[PDB]
Amino acid sequence: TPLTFVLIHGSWATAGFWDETASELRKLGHTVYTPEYAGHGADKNNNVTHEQITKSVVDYIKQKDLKDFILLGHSFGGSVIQTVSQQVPDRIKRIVFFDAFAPLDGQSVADQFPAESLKSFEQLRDASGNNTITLPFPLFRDTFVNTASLAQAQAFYKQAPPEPATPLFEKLDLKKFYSLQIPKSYLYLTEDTAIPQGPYGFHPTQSSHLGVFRFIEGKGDHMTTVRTEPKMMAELMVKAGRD
Amino acid sequence: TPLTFVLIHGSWATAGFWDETASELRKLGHTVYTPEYAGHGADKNNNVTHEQITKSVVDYIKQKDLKDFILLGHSFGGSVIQTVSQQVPDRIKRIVFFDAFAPLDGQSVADQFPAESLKSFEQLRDASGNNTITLPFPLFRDTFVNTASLAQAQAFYKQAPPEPATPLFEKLDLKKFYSLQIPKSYLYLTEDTAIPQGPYGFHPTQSSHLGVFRFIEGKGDHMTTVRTEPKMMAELMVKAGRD
Amino acid sequence: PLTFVLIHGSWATAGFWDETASELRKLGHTVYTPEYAGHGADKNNNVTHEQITKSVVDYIKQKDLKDFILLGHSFGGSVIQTVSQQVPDRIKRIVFFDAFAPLDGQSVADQFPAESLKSFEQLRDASGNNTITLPFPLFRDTFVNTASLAQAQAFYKQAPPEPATPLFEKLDLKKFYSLQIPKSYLYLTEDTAIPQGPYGFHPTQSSHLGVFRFIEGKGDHMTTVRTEPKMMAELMVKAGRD
Repeated sequence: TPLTFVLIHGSWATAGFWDETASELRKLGHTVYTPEYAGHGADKNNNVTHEQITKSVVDYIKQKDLKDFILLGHSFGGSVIQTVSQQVPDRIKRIVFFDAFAPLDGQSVADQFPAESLKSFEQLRDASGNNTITLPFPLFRDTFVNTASLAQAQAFYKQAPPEPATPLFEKLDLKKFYSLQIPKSYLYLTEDTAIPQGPYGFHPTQSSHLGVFRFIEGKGDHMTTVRTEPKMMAELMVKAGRD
Repeated sequence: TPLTFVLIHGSWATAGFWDETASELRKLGHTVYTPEYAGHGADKNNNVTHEQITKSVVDYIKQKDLKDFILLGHSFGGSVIQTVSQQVPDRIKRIVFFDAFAPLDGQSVADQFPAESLKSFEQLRDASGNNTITLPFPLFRDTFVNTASLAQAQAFYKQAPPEPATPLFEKLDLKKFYSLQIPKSYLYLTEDTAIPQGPYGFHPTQSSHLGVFRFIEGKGDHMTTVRTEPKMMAELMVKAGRD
Repeated sequence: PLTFVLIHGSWATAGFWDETASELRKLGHTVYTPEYAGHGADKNNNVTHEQITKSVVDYIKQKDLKDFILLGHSFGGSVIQTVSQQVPDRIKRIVFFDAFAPLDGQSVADQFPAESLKSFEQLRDASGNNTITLPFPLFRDTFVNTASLAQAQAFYKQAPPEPATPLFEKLDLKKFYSLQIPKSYLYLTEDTAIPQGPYGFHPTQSSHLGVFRFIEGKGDHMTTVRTEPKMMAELMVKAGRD
């Protein structure tokens, strides 16, 4: 039966992250929205806050008056789907975390990282002199697009803009999110190393934050597979999103 | 080489759990027994004990004089293959744990769960007023049959009867099992979340209780895959059961 | 086109790579599979880690190899560590394939669960000639768990007893841990030669590398390089390529 998806990209990404996978979901007959949000894409605001990002997504949903949809977030987008779901819970059928962070109440996204990764991100933020984090291409190539060829890694890095740092480090009040009875799914790709696998990995550590959820597993990494295997990704998003 | 399997279902299930997969094993030339056990199937006994279940399976094995067989258990059935193997060790070629619990000596099946799940099962047992646990459908749909469609999930839920609770909470004496020299295997499906993945999960946590064993991995979940992909499951059970 | 130097582990010879090396060459890559001290033809049950390391360095220098991918399996992960710190100018990338990566001042045996360490010390001592012969049941269910019995019996005959000293020697790896050469870890998800859990190849051994490229495949410790060499060659290119 037809589904409506609202897809929320994460850091070092734009709404164009979803171009190939959103096309394949539409070919299955689903309706797909891929909003851009504050401080990202064409909105230049290196001092953007988590609440400004959240407001930009809630305003997009309200302006289209969307109801009964699957809210899906990737990476830092997991924190966005949590804060958006607190504001429009009546509109959401299911919340899907796709290789996404799920901070606990009183935590930031940065709080999810191992000590060495936290240090690296603070250093990148401070090096910029403009409150942004530019991923080094060697780190990107070997931990974000590990399964890509070099030519693919270089093409995808062109679409990985510097990230405004404030929303990664803000502590979030997620008491409302953790009270919601909306069903949750976690869609995990087994080569995703954007956060190192082990005690801090996306799965089972981040996914376990959701409590009861529907686990769907696939093959891929953080940023290659939505471009290279969009049919398979569309099918996994349906398996995670469907009733 | 042809194999003889004795397949032991787990909780919220009957011998009918094995219908499709047993049929595919028989097409490969294997002999397959799927006994029912005390307080399950048509045998109504809300107060059944682990000893009564174990004796019903031992009596089935003795009455058919079964020997040189692969004793395979799913879920709670792992505890039953342990206690059965204590009484008929000379009859068993290999013991296969398929997404199954393997309590240590002095532990129950319920002891293997995270604290939150254990409390939830105690609450369901108490709410029944008749010593049974009925899985709620949202929990079942999202954590027992997470890879199924909703229509499949509903069909499988209709085949998941309430479970007599005593055997899940009894402490088991398993000293004999842990002294046995019989070869073991663990067959794991990587989307099985009937116990949450993480520190309490089926693999590597439950499987590690076996000590030295043969690990075999497949794709699937707790209760969909034996119905939807029975040929693939039969092949996995041969890979886990063969010499 | 890539150049690979493949380093086998314990209970193996350079012939471990025959099938996978052939498939890599059909993809257009150049592939070297050196033998090392105390393994293959070289009968030396008292060989040391330094002797093994020097035999591989000597091979690389004599052939004047450069700009190559240095890949090790199992105990061979310790060998690519010690080799790479001698010839870092020659190496493009270091690939650990279901391999040990001891930290500085550790041995390979230090990676093992306590009960495995005691067992290996006992097998070494029982030999009377400083070798370790794996018992066939342990081999059959934990090294070639995905093989048939007939395949396991054939592979066991190609698994010679291991000279024990290099497994137990502590390694000076300060230079290896200071290198900026990129690292990859190639992991097969049914590899149980060290049990999965806190002691497993991935994420425990792989975590020792710091930042690395993770590539995952399907297979076990010693079956898959024989039975699925085309797939293993593809994974080695995914792990080794720029």
